[PDB]
Amino acid sequence: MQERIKACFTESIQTQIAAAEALPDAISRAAMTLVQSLLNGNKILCCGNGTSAANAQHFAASMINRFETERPSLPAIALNTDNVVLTAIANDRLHDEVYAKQVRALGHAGDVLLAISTRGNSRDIVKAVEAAVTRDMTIVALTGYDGGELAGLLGPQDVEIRIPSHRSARIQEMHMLTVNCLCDLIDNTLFPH
Amino acid sequence: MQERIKACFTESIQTQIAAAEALPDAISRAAMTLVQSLLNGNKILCCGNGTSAANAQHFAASMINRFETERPSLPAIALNTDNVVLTAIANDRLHDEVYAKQVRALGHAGDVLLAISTRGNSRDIVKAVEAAVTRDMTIVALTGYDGGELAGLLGPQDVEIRIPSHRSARIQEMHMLTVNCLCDLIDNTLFPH
Amino acid sequence: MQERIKACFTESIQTQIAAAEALPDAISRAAMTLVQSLLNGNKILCCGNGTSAANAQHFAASMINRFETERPSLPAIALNTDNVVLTAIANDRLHDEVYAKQVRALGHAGDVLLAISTRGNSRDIVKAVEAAVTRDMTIVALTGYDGGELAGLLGPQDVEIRIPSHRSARIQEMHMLTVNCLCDLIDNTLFPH
Amino acid sequence: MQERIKACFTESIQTQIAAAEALPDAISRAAMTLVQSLLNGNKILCCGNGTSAANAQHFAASMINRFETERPSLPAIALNTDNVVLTAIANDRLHDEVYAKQVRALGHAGDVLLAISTRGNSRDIVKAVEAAVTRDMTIVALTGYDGGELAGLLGPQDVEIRIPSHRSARIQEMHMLTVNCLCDLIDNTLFPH
Repeated sequence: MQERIKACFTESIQTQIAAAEALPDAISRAAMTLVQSLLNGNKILCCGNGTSAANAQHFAASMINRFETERPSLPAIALNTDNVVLTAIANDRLHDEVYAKQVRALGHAGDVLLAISTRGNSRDIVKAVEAAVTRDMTIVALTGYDGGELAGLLGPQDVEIRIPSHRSARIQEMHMLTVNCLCDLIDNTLFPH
Repeated sequence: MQERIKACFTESIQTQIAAAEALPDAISRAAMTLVQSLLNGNKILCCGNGTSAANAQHFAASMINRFETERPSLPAIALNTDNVVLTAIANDRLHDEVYAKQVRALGHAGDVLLAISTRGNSRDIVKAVEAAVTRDMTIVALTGYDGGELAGLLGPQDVEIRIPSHRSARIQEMHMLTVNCLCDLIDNTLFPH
Repeated sequence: MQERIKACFTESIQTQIAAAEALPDAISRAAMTLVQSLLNGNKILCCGNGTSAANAQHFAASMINRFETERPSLPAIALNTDNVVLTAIANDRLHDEVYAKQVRALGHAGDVLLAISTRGNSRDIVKAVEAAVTRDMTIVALTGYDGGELAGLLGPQDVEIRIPSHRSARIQEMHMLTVNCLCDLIDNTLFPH
Repeated sequence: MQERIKACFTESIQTQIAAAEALPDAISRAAMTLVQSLLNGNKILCCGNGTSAANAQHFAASMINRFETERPSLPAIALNTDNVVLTAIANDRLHDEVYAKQVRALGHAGDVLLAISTRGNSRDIVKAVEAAVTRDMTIVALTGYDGGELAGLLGPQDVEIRIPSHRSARIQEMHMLTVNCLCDLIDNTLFPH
C-alpha cells in the first residue's frame, strides 16, 4: 500500500509540474475573460458531470460566497445542482439537454460558460456549449486527455485549459487547482488583499 | 388509522375549499407579476427552507424544463439547491445570508423573488426578501399562518398568497397547488393554444 | 384567470374527495409496513424523478428531521439528491441504473423502497424496484394514471397507493398529502403527541 | 498574472511533496479501516461543508458508482446532499446538528464516518464525529492546519490524515488527491486484477 500511495502522489506531482509549465498562458487568458465578463455585469454559468460537477460547484461557491477574502458575492451559477430539474429533464427522450435548456433560458450575451469535462465528449456538455454560442456567450473549458469533442468546438475568443494528462483522477485534481489559481487571480485583480 | 387518515384528507379538503374562495385574486396578481417579468426578459429567483425548498424547486423545474405545454425553457432558479454554496455560507457566522448573498449577486431590476415559507419568519428568507428589494425586484410570497415578518416587508407592487391555515403540512400542500395553478396561468398567458 | 384558477382548485378538491374514499386502506397498509420496518431497525430508501424527487425528499426530511413532533431522527434516505453520483452514473451507457446501483449497495433485507412516480413507467424507477427485490426489500409505490409498469411489478407484501387521477399536477399534489398522512400515522403510532 | 499563477502551482507542488513524505502511513491505515468496514458489510457515511462537501461527494460517488475499475457499487453516502433535509434542519435552533441527526438515524456499529474539514473546528462536523462515536463507528478525518477540535476527538482506532498546510485551497486539493489514492487502494485490495 505504501508504495502504491507514493506512486499515486508522484504521478500527481509530475502532472502538476508538467502543467505549471504549459498552462500559465491559458489560465491567464481564462482569468482575463472571466474578470472582463464580471466587470461588464455579466454572469458565469458552470457545468460538469460527476467529479466535474463538484469542481463546477467549487467555482460557483468561491464566487457566490468567497474564496479567501471578504468582497461582494460574484455572479456564478452551477447548472448541475437542482436535482428536480435534472431528474425531470433526464426523465425524457432529450435527456442530453439538461444543461442546454438552462443555458438557453438563463444565458445573455457577454456571459461565460465554464465547462468542465475530463474527456470532453459528454453530449450534455457539448450541447451546453452549443447553447451558449446561440446566446453569444464565451466559453472557458477545463479539459483533459485530448480535449475530445469539446476542444474542437471552441472559437478564438474561447479558452481551453487542457490538463496534460490521460488519467481522470489526476485531471480532476488539476481542475480544482486550476479553479483555485483562477479564483486567486480574479480576486487579486478585482479585490486585492 | 382509518379515521385518522380520513381526518387528514378532510382537513386538506376544507383548507382547499377555504383557499378557493380567498386566493384567486392574489394568485391572479402573482401570475401577472411573473408573466410581466418574464416578458421583459427578466428571471425568477426562488427560495424556501425544507419542504418549502422542495416547493421552490418544483416551480423552478416547471419553468426551466416544462409544466405541461411544449414551449421554451423559462428563466427560473431555485437558490436552495447548490449544497456546496449553501453549506459553505452556513459554515460561518453568516448562515442567515445563504439566500441573500445569491440575490445580491444575481438579482437584477425587474426580476422577481418567489419566497416560500409557511410561517414567514425564517431569517434567511426575510433577508432574501430584503436583498431583493435592494435590487429592485418584485416579491411574490407564498405564506401561511399570519404571514409573519415576511408579510410585513411587502410593498404595493408585491404579492402575498397567504394560505388560510395554521398547519404547515396543509400550507405546504396548498403551496404546491398554488404553484401549479400559477404555472398553468403563465403558460396559458404566454403560450396559449 | 380567475375562472381558470377556480377550475384548478376544483379539480384538486374533486381529486382529493375521490382519493379520501378510495385510498384509506392502502395508506394504512403502507403505514403499517413502514412502521414495522422502522421498528425492526431497518431503513427506508426513497426515489423519484422531477417533482416526484421533491416528494421523496419531503418524506426523507420528515423522517430524518421531523414532521410535527419532537422525536428521534428516523432512517430514511432519498436516492435522488447527490448530483455528483447522479450526473456521474448518467454519464454512462447504463444511465437508467442511477437508483438501482444505490439500492444494491445500500439495501438490506427488511428495508423498504418508497418509489414515487406519476405514470409509473420510468426505467430508473423500474430498475430500482428490481434491485430492491434482489435485496429482499418491500415496496411502497405512490403512483397515478394507470400505475404503469410499476404497478405490475408489486407483490402481495408490497403496497401501491394509486391516486385516482390522470393529471400529473394533481397526482403530485396528492402524493404530498399522502406522504403527510403517512408521516402523521408513523409518528402517532411510534411517538404520539 | 504569470508569476502569480506560477507561485500558485509552486505552493501546490511543495505541499504535495511534503505530504508524500508524511502521509503514506496514515493513508494506508485509513484504507485498511475503510476496507475492513466494507468487507464486514458496513457502510461509509461522509460529511463536509463547502468544498469539503464536494470532496465528500467525490468519495461517495467513487464508491457508489465507480472509481476506475469495473466492480459492484460500494456503500457510501454523503450527508451533505439532500438540500431539503439540510435546510429543514438549519431552519431552526438546531443548525449545528445537520449531520449529527443523520448519523444518529443511519449509523450502525462497524460503519465509518469520513469527516472532511480544512480547519477541523466547524461545529456540525464536530457533532457528526461525536454522534458517530455514539454509534460505535470508526472515524477517518481529513484535516489541515493543526487538526482543530476534530483531531482532539479521535481515538486509537480512528485515523486522521492531516495535510501539512495552512491554506484551505491547498488542503482541499490535497484532500481530493488523498481520496483518490484511498479509492485506488480500496479497489486494489477488494478487487485486484
